[PDB]
Amino acid sequence: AELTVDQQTLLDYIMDSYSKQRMPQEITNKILKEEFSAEENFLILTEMATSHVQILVEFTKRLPGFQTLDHEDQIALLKGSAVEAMFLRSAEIFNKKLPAGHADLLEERIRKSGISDEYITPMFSFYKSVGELKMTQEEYALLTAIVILSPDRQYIKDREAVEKLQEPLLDVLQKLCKIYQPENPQHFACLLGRLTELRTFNHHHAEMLMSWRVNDHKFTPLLCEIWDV
Amino acid sequence: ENALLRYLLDKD
Ligand SMILES: CC[C@H]1[C@@H](O)[C@@H]2[C@H](CC[C@]3(C)[C@@H]([C@H](C)CCC(=O)O)CC[C@@H]23)[C@@]2(C)CC[C@@H](O)C[C@@H]12
Repeated sequence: AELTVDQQTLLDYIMDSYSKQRMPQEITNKILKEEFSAEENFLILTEMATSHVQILVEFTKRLPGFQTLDHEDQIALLKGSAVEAMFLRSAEIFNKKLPAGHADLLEERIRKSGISDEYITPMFSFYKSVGELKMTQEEYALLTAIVILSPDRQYIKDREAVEKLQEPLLDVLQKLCKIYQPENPQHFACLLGRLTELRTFNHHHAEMLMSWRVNDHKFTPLLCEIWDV
Repeated sequence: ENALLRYLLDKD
């Protein structure tokens, strides 16, 4: 079991930072109490997502080196990863360890919330696939951090600067792959695979949106801005 | 423009 001190430090730091903010209890239990309605579900789901985004900007604001980047690039990294990051969380939430609590009920709200079962089917297929990988909090944390820290996002001016910040996360996740699952591996390769996949999911997501209707309810200001519309 | 995002990045 390798893992240098520099690497363990990054991991401990990232892990710390990863579990700080957390979703507000109000919005959370809002899926237990309160009930159905495609429009009510649509509002809850959209309320959380707006939350998630907020938590996400804080997490990446304290990712090693982030504030050191050009200000425009930071925006681009955020706008560029908000959706994909959301996918990773969705994955984390859905598969692995069922605390016999609200999460299985969240799936229900998602089903019939004005979302085409022609979209939820493949999407949930994906989450179940990433599930097969039997990932840990740490793997989810690093993936989220490397997803956010992608030098190949459409508008960044200085990609090397972002690279310097992402490689360390990449080196760690990989070494972490040998450790937890050496039986194969390929696992690290496959993990990076899912990272390319959800990039195409971002595309479908953008399309499913303009057809997402529910009565006439609108998304929150932030979402309209980050999800584009 | 991303005015909201910007605002969340500078003082939250
Ligand atoms: C077909 C799949 C659904 C789930 O992935 C939903 C997202 C909205 C955001 C969530 C509700 C995430 C939530 C904000 C995580 C909160 C947390 O941090 O605990 C996890 C489940 C997510 C839908 C409706 C809307 C966006 C679409 O691309 C995917 C939908």
